[PDB]
Amino acid sequence: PRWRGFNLLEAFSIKSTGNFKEEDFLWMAQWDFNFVRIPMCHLLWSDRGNPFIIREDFFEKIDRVIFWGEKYGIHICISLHRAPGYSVNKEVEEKTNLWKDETAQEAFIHHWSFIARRYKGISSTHLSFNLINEPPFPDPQIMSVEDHNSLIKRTITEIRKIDPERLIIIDGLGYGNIPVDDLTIENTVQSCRGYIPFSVTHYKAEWVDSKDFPVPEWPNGWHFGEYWNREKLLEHYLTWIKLRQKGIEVFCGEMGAYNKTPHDVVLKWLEDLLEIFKTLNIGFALWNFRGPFGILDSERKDVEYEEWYGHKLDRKMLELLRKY
Repeated sequence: PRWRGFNLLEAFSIKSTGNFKEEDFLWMAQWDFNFVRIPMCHLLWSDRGNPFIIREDFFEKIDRVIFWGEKYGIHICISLHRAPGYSVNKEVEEKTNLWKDETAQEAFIHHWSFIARRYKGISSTHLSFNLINEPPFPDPQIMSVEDHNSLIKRTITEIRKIDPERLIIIDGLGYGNIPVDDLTIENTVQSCRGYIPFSVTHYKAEWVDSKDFPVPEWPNGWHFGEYWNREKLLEHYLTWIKLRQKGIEVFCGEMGAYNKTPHDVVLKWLEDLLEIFKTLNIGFALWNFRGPFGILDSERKDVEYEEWYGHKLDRKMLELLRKY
């Protein structure tokens, strides 16, 4: 069934606790969602200076997430948001380049082999692996298309020597926006993104160079020099679902808008995005459940929040997600 849900960030940062909240799973299940992605920072169990370190005790926390996934009917997709030699997160600068460095790739495979072995008994109904979050545009001085595909193929091969049936999720290139043409591997799904356009979704975002973005507006939002509307969004995701002609399913592993964009603009944009995803049968995950991109505790100035067990619920946003 089409995946619909959220990312949970309790293992996202080097400062994260690793302690996920069971009530998140309870609530999203009661709202009829069925998917969570877990973007993980490998430094929570490893070392900046030695990428082969694994502190296995950390994964007792992920074991709990898998239990709650099974208890509440929520598929768990575990992802490396930071891995040896790569992350889009600037909180730590990687000293090596995963896409070129043999040692970082060995460590990458070492981590994924450890994780594959730990969860070999867990069905892909309940658990998938997203090997690496948001590879860059394939500039071959950093990462060629062939660099990426050969590494992903090698890593999948090693994972499936351990667990032959494990479902793998593969992010598009260009930070999850470009389909990967020559990765037609059995039992995989490719993952796109729903942040187009940045003037709406990343207005005043501190971790992006956003100082010159125009006032958010939708339609006619702005994204790296180009103006977007729902027909342009439709065209974009039509190129994605072309992967289905090669036997490859697609879904949108992250989407949403930050909390400095006027709510009326966010809801107009999100309505169009979700209508396109329903049209094309594309699953989705909002970047936050609780948090600035989320339906809860998003700290928007212009929302009449609903009380939700000590939290603040954006009911309009939730009901949009629930209807698509």
